[PDB]
Amino acid sequence: GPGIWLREVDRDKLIAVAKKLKEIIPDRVKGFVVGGKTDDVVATIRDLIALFGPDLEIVVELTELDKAIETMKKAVEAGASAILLRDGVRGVEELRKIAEEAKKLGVKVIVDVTDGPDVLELAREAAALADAIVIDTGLPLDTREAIAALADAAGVDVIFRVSGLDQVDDAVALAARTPAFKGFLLEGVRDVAAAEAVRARLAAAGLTDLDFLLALDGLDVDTAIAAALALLE
Repeated sequence: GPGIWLREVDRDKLIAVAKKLKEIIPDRVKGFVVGGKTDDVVATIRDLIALFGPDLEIVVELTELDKAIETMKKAVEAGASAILLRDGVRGVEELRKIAEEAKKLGVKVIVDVTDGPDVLELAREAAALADAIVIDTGLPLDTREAIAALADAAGVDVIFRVSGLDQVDDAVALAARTPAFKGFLLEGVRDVAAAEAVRARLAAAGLTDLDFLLALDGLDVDTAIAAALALLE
């Protein structure tokens, strides 16, 4: 079956969810995407590594390009294994240095590709630097096809960020055209009913077994667990 990644920026909420997942479905938990203050993220990373095994992957979100390397070094020292660079479309020339320092640490590089004047240049740079690219499905279709074709040719894993059910249909169709496609980042799930609709669409597309990420932004602890279990059944 598929494995679950969880994205949550609140430490108290993430740990409460993580403790429950460890008790119920520890072997299905693949990793966590964490963010926030360096002091909070580093404490979360240690807590998550204490809960789960040394095999737990932890992605630290970097939202400030000029502070990314310092936050990355401290997070990796806590046990993080990957970075997710957001806001790269503003200053594309800054990603090489960040990606170079990530590589020197043996850290995976994930680049979030969102809209902007330099979105194609960001996509090109991400293709030359990143292990994986997260493509916002809300992007215009021709732009998304461009980014996916660029990443595929570079051998970069492609992750589709989806929020609407129509975004799911878009990403599913494009996923079948993208060999580099690796999985979905599920945003907007607010109850088990929405989690069921996604699970059914993924089943109809034959994409169930791929690991996915569930963003917990729109969920409380009990609904996050119920939505996670609903997607994983």
